[PDB]
Amino acid sequence: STAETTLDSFFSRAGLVGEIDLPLKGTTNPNGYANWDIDITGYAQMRRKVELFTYMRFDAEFTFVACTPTGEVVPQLLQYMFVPPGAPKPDSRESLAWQTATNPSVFVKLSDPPAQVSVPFMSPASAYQWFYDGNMMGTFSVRTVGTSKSKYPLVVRIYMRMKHVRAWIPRPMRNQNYLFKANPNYAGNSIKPTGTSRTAITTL
Amino acid sequence: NIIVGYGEWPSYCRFYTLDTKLWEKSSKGWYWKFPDVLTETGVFGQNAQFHYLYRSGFCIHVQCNASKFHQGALLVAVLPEYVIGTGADGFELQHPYVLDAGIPISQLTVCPHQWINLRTNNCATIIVPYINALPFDSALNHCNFGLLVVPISPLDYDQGATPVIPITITLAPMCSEF
Amino acid sequence: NIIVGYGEWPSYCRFYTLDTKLWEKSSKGWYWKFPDVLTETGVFGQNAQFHYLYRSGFCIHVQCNASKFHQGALLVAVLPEYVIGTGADGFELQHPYVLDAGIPISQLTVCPHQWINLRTNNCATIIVPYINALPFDSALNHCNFGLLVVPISPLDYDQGATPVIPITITLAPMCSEF
Amino acid sequence: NIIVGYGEWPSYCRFYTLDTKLWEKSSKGWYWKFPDVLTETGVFGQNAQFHYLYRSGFCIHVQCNASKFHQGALLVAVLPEYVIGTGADGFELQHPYVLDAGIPISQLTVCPHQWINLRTNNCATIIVPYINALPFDSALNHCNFGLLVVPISPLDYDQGATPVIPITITLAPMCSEF
Amino acid sequence: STLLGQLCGYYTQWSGSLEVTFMFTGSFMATGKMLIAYTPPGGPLPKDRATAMLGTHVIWDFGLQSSVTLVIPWISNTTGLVSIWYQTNYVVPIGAPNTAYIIALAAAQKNFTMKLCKDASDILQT
Repeated sequence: STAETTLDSFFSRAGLVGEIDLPLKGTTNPNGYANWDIDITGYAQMRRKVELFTYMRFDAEFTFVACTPTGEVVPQLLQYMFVPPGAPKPDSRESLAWQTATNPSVFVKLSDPPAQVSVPFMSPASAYQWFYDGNMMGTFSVRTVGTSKSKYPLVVRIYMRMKHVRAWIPRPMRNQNYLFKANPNYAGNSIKPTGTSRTAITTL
Repeated sequence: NIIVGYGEWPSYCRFYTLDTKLWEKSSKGWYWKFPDVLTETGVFGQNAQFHYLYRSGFCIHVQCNASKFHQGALLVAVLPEYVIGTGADGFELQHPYVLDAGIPISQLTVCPHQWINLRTNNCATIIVPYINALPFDSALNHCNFGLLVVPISPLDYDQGATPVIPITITLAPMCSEF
Repeated sequence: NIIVGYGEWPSYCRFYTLDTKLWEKSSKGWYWKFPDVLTETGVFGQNAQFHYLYRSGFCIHVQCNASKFHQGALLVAVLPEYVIGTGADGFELQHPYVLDAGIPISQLTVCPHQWINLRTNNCATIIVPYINALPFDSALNHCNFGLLVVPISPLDYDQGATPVIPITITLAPMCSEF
Repeated sequence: NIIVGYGEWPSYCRFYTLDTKLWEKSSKGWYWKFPDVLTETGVFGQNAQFHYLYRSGFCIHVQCNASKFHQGALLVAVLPEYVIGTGADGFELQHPYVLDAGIPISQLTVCPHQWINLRTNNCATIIVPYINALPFDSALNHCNFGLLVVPISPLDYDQGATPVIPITITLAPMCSEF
Repeated sequence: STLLGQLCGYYTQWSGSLEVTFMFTGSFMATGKMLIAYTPPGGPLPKDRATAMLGTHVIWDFGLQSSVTLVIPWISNTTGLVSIWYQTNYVVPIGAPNTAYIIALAAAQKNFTMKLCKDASDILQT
């Protein structure tokens, strides 16, 4: 009963944000680690939905699914360390940031159910704002446990769900194509109508 | 009539008449930024740049006087955190259809707004409370909101009448804190 | 509105409509003398010259009808014992600046007076009591006061409109004695 | 102690610390003029030259710190309408005997005054009400009074001690009106 | 030209408050706005309309009102200044005159006084 249009229902599903490749050989990540800055716009449809308002406040829930490029399941161990905002990030496999006790880690196996954690509201202000006339959530670092390189190629996929959603000050929805990230810039030489057109005003 | 933005009056935690804009037959629209528009004016302007933390509400009156043989319509609206995509005299809209920011003008009536129809009325009053994610901010580095005046219906008249219509904006700070 | 001269109503010890004056773009002003203006008119006129002692008050209405596209202003005043320095149709002022008597027009507002602004009103009423140093006088040898109608602001209009504005004076004797 | 000039407290109809004067073995005396001394300083200074009528009282503290092996005496006095005969740093007396105006210094104790004896005390406080023949005057063209600090007994010490003694003046406006 | 000036030309000292009234004698279809400002003694004339706005002023609307009044505070015995600026332009329809006139009326308040009579006149008897 009008409970599908609430904001909690509007933002209620886990969507794929981000993907990490750890190839056996190549140039994508020569080592066995990667850094992924947390963002909600990894999901393609998220930006236009969130930018309907000016201020937002929510928690997050992350799930990690790992497998071989073909989809196989292999006996491997991973780390999944979380770097809070304002803290240094790893630079190599031998970096000392991988064992700093203030960065929580989740040791898990591939032959296991996907890992799941929760992240609270991490802003100094009272809400995130997508427009500032004048939003760091953290970082996830993924590696393979060991002093030697792994024997398999791996892919990690991250899914995020938002909980306890609140919003303020609605705005008009986006009309033109985006050009940059965190920028309302638009192609000024090609402006398109909001919808379709017809031949005359007197004809259906 | 008088509308109160989001149904909230300014609270705690004189009149300033700017120059006159001349509405023409080919005008596109103008906008002003707050509190940038009142930073070089008077005691408010001195306090804005001679302090560190600022917090204030506002009351905006827009008027225009025209004859009974003129026609046209204007939309007046207030948009918090109005970032522009591609002083006290304001700027001019280059692409009024996309509000110069990639958003449609047809949905601008979702904000605190008023209509000026030359055949019906000539005044519009909007009261804006303080909107921010923090109790205090900087008056010289952050613009809280912007004010828009866009002619939805073009100005028209007959030859021999006055070809420019004056639009005057007068505003008064409310519950200001420094 | 209606003003009463010196705050006194006429006391003891019909309507007469004169001809119409045509206000023009170059008019200077006119004046009438009392009770000379009503000495050849009707029963009052017969009694004025068929008696010896006369005493009366007056009530004067001045009106003018013009369109909404005309402009101008008139000053109507009453001056007792109005002696002129260098009938029912009045005379024309030769030097309206000095009131034809050596006194400034700018201080004429010290007498019982009214203003006619074409954009505001079109009527003026003045009530004059009896003023003299004796209880009775002669109606054919002494003029008690005079009435002045001077355009302070010139009449203006556009080509194609009516170039003359009618000014009609109607007066009624009050508390007359013979 | 604290003395009140003429036994009157300032009435209706912060601290300012000036620079330090160095008392020497050959010093003659200094004087300051009011409210000239506080016309280029702070909010009081802005109000003095940004208004037309001014009226205020004052409270003056004079201090000096010296060792127990120094000696000397100063006379501090306030003289209304101190006209001189033949800023915030004051002037120096050329002929302290005649007070630079033809009047003896020995009779200066007829004004609100205090004594500073280095062997007895080091402070002097004077409270001055508003003195004028008119309720209000001009702050930029009329000097109400002057303050004098004259060493009646010369400063003396032994070789090896500090040869200059600091005299600091701090004043606070009271019951100021603009 | 006012009776107050002529009457105070017979004395030596005076003090009190004044008032000035402005009357608009344009057509019924004309509109516009004016700014009337007052500057206290000792100040200079404002350089522009914006400077005059930061002070004692009033905004006069032709359409709303035909007359406005301006109370001048205490005067005595430099003097205050009164200036009139254009706020908007003169708006008028087709068929109405392009020019109008303003009439100013001045008087004194109830706290005005005069003292020390003089005679002081230059009109010759014959």
